[PDB]
Amino acid sequence: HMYRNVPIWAQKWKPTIKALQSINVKDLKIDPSFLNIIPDDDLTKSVQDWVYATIYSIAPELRSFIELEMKFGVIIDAKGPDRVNPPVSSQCVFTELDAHLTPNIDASLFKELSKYIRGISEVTENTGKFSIIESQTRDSVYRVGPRFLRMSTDIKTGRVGQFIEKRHVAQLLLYSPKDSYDVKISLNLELPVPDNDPPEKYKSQSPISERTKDRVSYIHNDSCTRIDITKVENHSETTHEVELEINTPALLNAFDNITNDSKEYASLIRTFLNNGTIIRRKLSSLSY
Amino acid sequence: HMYRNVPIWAQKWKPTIKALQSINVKDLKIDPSFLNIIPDDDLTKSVQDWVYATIYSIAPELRSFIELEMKFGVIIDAKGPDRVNPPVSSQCVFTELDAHLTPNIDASLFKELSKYIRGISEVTENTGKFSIIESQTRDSVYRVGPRFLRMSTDIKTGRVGQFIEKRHVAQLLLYSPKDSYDVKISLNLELPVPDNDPPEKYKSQSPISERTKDRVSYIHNDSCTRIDITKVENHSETTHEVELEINTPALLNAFDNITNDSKEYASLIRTFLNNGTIIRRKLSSLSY
Ligand SMILES: [Mn+2]
Ligand SMILES: [Mn+2]
Repeated sequence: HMYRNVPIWAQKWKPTIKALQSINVKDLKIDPSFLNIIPDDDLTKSVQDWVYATIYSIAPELRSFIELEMKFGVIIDAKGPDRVNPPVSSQCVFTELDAHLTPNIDASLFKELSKYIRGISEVTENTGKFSIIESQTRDSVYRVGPRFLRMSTDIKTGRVGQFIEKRHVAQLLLYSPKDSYDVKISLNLELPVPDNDPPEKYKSQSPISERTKDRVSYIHNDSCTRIDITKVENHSETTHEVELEINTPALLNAFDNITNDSKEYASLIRTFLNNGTIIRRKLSSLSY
Repeated sequence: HMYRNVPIWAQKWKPTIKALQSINVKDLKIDPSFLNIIPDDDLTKSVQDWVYATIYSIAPELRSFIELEMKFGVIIDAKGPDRVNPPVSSQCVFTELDAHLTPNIDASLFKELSKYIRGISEVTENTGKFSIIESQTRDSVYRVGPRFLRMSTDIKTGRVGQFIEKRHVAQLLLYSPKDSYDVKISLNLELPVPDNDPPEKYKSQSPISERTKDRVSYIHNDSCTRIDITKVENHSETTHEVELEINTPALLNAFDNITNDSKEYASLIRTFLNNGTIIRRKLSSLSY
């Protein structure tokens, strides 16, 4: 899995992702199971299998450009304008052809969640636990033939900080009927544009889409997660975006150690879902 | 909640069920989340909320007769003969008007899981942990006016060991689309018949349904669970019935301590769910 890439429909080893063992946590008053293991719940094994399939798909030489992110919105299907409404009542992977999710929560919950995360970062108990970056960028997209190169300019210093071809490799919709928002898990590739310099061919022609991004990012290094809260202006339609990002280097690293020590990858994935749940449930609790 | 009962649509205090805390388990290489807790998944929460609401709806003096169990089958809906197939791919609470499950699995899978569990009970590591109970009983159902009384005779000594009215209070269906069988959770009451003795009124008249039950019981006391493996002759259609049950006493006891210490209840339901998932995943790995 570390030196080769194999399309999902052709993959055959699924090295086993171990369940947590009844560890050293207060000799429990009750055994967790008759095997004394905690089985992963389905949805977590689903994520653990999808991420693994999808990284394995991609060429090794491309995996450092990976971005695994979770974003909130509402799932909408091909026929109706409203939130889907399958006959289920706890969060699941959602798989209907042409179901889609546009990253976008209500402004007031958006302001309310940002206050809450600030608040948590500002607790004296967590003064060394988050790192906050504020950042305001204009993202201009140039079509070439055709492929789209995303140029990111920041506003506070006209510097041209990021020039990529962003590719969406895969996505999983998690229909979350107990919550006011569903989530989209996206596996993207941020491909670095080569020598074709940002300034010399593009800072003279007309982008086909420009997006201003006002963001605060909370990075929680001990859970390898970064929360991004962003107002984006679609040059002008506005969206409120809430995204959790898992750290690519530690994800890469744990994915290369799957066969020898499955626990690292299985805990990273659990941790990412754990965070996205806090989020999701806090959004719903402000909705009431 | 311990001295009163309120109908599910009228309830208002849902006492918080605490999320596991990152306890003394191997100073983890990764934080569980940015709050240092593990949020319960949505399925486990759901079952948490439904078992609580449903207990609470029952009168205190009836609570000790509660039977809370899981069973294995396929969920069929009102329109068609096959397994439902809503657009979802991980296990979730399913809620469709008139979808039902009949407890029944394939008999070789049955024979293969019951060799699986007896093998685990016979492992040297678990020599003190299971208790096995074989029983053969014939269950006869007398209608009175109208109510259904269930009289159980065992076959190896014609004694009339159990006379009761079984009432189904509630149920929840867990649509399991990664597994070969889905699962029903049933919260029933086993009301013992008053002085109207079994012998003197009914051991003379015509039962409306009679069921022979060949059963093995594996009782795993430290995870407070009992597995029942039962062949049943429907006097004669045969069905193979795999049911797991949480211990009533321990359940009532954690229920009564929910406001003071949530952990006891949270732990028991998780344990229940973990043993379930163990059997359901064992079944599925035998169908392949
Ligand atoms: Mn991102
Ligand atoms: Mn039972």
